[PDB]
Amino acid sequence: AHIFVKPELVAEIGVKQLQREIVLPGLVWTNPLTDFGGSKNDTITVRVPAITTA
Amino acid sequence: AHIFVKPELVAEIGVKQLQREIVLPGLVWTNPLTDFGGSKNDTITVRVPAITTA
Repeated sequence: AHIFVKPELVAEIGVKQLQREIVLPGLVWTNPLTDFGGSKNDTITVRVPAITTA
Repeated sequence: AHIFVKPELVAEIGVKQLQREIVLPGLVWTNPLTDFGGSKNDTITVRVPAITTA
C-alpha cells in the first residue's frame, strides 16, 4: 500500500469559546469626569445647578 | 441666603521650606586620589616622605 507523510494542519476559522455579549458599557454614562488626579481623596465633586421659582 | 458649590483651589506662590546654603563642598580638598578601583580593598596608600636627623 502507498504510504504518505503529511502535516497535521491547524486552522482558525472563527469558532470561539462561547462568552456573553458586552452591552452594558455602551449603555451607561461613561467617563464624564476625567481629572481624578489632582483631586482630594480621588473624589471629584459634581455640582448640580440651582433651581429658582417665579 | 444663596449657597454655591466651589472648588478648593491649590496655588503655588513661592513659599518654600527654608533650607540652608551649601558652602562646605567647595572648601574641602576633593579627589586628589581617584583610582580607588584598581587598588586592593578600595584603598590607595599615600606616601609621606622620610625625614632625617643629624
